[PDB]
Formats: sequence, structure tokens, C-alpha cells
Amino acid sequence: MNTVPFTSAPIEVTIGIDQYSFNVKENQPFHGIKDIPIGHVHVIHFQHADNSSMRYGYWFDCRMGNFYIQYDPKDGLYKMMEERDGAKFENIVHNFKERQMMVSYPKIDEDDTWYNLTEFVQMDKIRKIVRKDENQFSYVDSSMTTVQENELSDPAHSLNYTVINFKSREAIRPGHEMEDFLDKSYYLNTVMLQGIFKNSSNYFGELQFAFLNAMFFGNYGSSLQWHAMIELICSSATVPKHMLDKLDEILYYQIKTLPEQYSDILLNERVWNICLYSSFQKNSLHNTEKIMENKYPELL
Amino acid sequence: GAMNSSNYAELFNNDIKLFVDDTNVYRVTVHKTFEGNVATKAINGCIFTLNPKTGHLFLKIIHTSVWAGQKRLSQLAKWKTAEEVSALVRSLPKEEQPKQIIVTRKAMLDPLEVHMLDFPNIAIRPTELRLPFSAAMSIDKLSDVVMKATEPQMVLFNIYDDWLDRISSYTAFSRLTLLLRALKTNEESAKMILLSDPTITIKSYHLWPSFTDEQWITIESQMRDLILTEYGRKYNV
Ligand SMILES: CNC[C@H]1CCCC[C@H]1CN1CNCN1
Repeated sequence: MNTVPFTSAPIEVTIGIDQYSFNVKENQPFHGIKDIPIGHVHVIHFQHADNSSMRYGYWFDCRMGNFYIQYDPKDGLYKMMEERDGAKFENIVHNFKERQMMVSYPKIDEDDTWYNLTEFVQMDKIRKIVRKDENQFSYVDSSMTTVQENELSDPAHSLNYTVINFKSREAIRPGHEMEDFLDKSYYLNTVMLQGIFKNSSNYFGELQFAFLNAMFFGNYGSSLQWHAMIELICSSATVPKHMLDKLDEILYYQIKTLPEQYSDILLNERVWNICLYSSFQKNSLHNTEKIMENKYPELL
Repeated sequence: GAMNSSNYAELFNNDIKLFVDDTNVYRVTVHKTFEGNVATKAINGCIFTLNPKTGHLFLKIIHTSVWAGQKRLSQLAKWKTAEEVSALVRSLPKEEQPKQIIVTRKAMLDPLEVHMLDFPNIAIRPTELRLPFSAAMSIDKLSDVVMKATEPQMVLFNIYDDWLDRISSYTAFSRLTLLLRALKTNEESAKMILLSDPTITIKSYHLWPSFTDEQWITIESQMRDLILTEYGRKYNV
């Protein structure tokens, strides 16, 4: 089990760790989060009590280094930092644990939610979507725009998701205009899977990372990316059977985890009704269609 | 964006543009089978592609052979339309290609956009106007050349005849749309009006009779009456 210590909590803040969250009062004695499961990426995120604007946070993998949080009063935010001095870190953590000034990553043993939301998400791919190579962890916030959004303005602070555009020369083979636009299998299987992502795991990892950024930060461009990647599969007549079965599982756990009161902004009516009821794969997502119908029957 | 009443005069500026109407591309007769089921039989159709400033009608005839062995023909028809419009643009030299293509039905936007990805600088636009171009097959010479075609064929007509020698584009387009609106509301009456007077002939390469200016004013007045009337005869007013 790993730990992310906090130097202090000088400003009142709601802290998130994966799908959990807790309130920390201004100058409350809080020195971090312990018992974080090894083997998964994680996200630690923040919403100030004073400015619920800008949710922000950090994607990290404790196997890649010792990370801590420290408030910066100049830039006005909780910053993730790496401690290279391993004995300094072990010593700080042990003191904070001995004084029981840490909250425990509160995982129920039966609960595979986080695994199921991050199954294909790798730190190395996160770091290519979020470019800041001097750090092993990746900052994301509510306002960051995607590379595709920038085409339609600071490139250093962008989410470099894979550009998907259904009315693009990349998506449409000369002479198969109608064929490729109505059946996007070429674009999914040849252009994106074989060509760009290399395999369906990398595709699913970007899909899951886009969902998580949409959910935890209300990041609009991420939500667009998540729906585009769903739609590209559902609108392909020819999809490997294992991809469809896994997609159904992926979306099931995303829909299960979504806050009941955010579905109005995070779920695109057109994509979901098209995907579940008109698309080639309308019959292939049984788990996802059942949870969607029982939990968001209005959207449909 | 959408062409409408507000930006109407843009049609007559010096930016090359084409209207595309696909209404008459896929045309069928519906009939009973010997077993008493219903079937369709396709007949020849046409794409109506019109430069409204110059009067150029690029009539692409759609021969029934293009539907052989195909499914979902109403959907194919929109993509076939887009394919032929794209081929037309590509055939043209650069300075003669359109800057905008205005489609009369919104369902043509995505098929034409996709076929024109090679031309990102050509704007593909819808319109809110309810233009009467479906009635093009009520023009005898156009209907005749479509029905006689035995293969795919592009036929060229000036839909304004020689009008532009005496009137402006704007006025010529208004005359055309009035004639077509009339033909669409009551084809029989409309055609009676146009041909009532035997002395007024149609020139070999024209579509409409050789009216004098004063005769056009009378004709135009009669077409308005017809359209107003059929509006009563339809709504009882
Ligand atoms: C290729 N531009 C078209 C011209 C064809 C030859 C004669 C002048 C133009 C004819 N108009 C009539 N309707 C169709 N176009």
C-alpha cells in the first residue's frame, strides 16, 4: 500500500482520491492519504471551498515515485511534487501515520469499481495526452482544452487526445464516401486501431481516461472525446467480438459510477440514443443498455 | 449558414454559387403485383443544379440502371446526387468552380459535405426557402430529355432563356420561381396559361415561350392569380 502525504492543508478544500472524497477545513491537521492500492493509476483532485470554479488534480502511479502534496500560496493551489530522497519520504510518512493524521483510501474489499474504470489506463499513455515530461504525474483541470478544440489556444496546457472526426479525409476513403460514412469500420479498424492506437487496449485506455476527466473535472473536451470514441465503435458494422463485450463492461461501470445529478451535462442524448437503439451495435451492449434504461430513462 | 429571406440578394452577387435540388433524382411508379402485393418501378430522374445568377441548368440525368441491385435507394439517391455534384465541380476549371453550393433539402448536407472534403473552401449551405424546383419536370423539354435517356447523360439548358438580355438576375430568378411555384400548385392551369396563345412560340433551345415584356407582365399576373386561387381552392378562403 502507498501513501501521498500532505505538507499541510492551509485552505478549506474538498479532496478527491479516485471515486472518494472528503472535506478538509482551513488549517485542519491533515497530512495525507494512506493505504492507496498499488497496481492502478490514481487521481487526487481538489475543489476549493471558496472557488468551486476550477476543479483540478493529478494523475499518478505510486510505482513511479514518491509523491506528496503541498499548497503553494503564490499560485494558489495544491501542487503534487516528487520527493527523490527516499529516506526523507519514508520518515515523513511514518511520523504522519504514527500521529494518525492521514485518511485511509477507503476501499471495500468486494469493490472492483476503480479497477473497472481504469482497467486499460496506463500512466505512460496519460503522459502523452498530458505533456509535461519533467514530472511523472499529470495535471488536469476543468478548463483545459483539447488539441481538436484548439483547431476549431495555449498548446502546452492542452489535452492531446487522438483526433476523431467523422467528416474528414482520414475517416473517408475516396470512392467509399457513402460506405465509410455510414459504416465506420474502416476508420475504426484500419485507421485508428491498426494505425494509431495499435491495439484495442490503448483505445479503451484513452476512452476511459477521457471519461474520468469528464467526470472528475467536468472537462468538456474530454466528454466530447469519450462520446466520439463510443460512437466510432457503435457506428462500425465490423467490430471484434471481444471489443464489443469489453466495451459493454467499460460503459456499464462508467454509467454506474456517474453522479445521478450530473447526467444532464455529461451524457449526450444523441450519441446514446443512436448507440443503443439505431447503431450497428444497438444489440451488443446489453449491460450498458439495461443500466442506462433503469437509471437515466429520461435521456432516452 | 442558412440561406433565407434575409440574405436573398446574395444569390445575385458575383460569387459563383449553385443550387442543388435532389427531389427528382429517385422517382418511382407504385403498382400492384400479380399476387396483389405492391412494388415500385423506377423511372429516370435528374439532378437539378442551377447557377441562379446566370441561369445555367446542369441537368444530370439519372438513368434507372444506376439503381440496379442496390438497396435503400432513397438513401443512395442522396449520395449519388452528391457524387455527381462533386464530379461536376471537379470537371470545371478552378475559376469556374462554385464558392458555395446551396442544397434545397437538409438531408443533402452530409452527403455533399463528405463528397466535397477535397474542396474545404467550398461552403455547403442549407436554405429555409421552400423553393419550387421539384416542379422542374413540369417543364416539357426537361421532362422529355430525362424520359428519353437510355444511359447516364448531362444535358445543358439556360432556365432563363434569353431573359438576361433584358432583365436582371434577381428579376429572372423571381420569374422562374413564380413559374415553377405555379406549375407545382396546378400544373394543368399553369401550362394552359403559358401556351394559351398559339402565336407565341418556344425557340428550339429555349424552355419558355418568347413573350414580349408586356406579355410577361400579363403571364406573371396570371400565375399569381393561379397560386392565390389554388390556395383558396385548397383551404376554402
Ligand atoms: C461549363 N459552363 C456552362 C456553359 C456550357 C456551354 C454554354 C455556356 C454555358 C451553358 N450553360 C447553360 N446551362 C449549362 N451551362
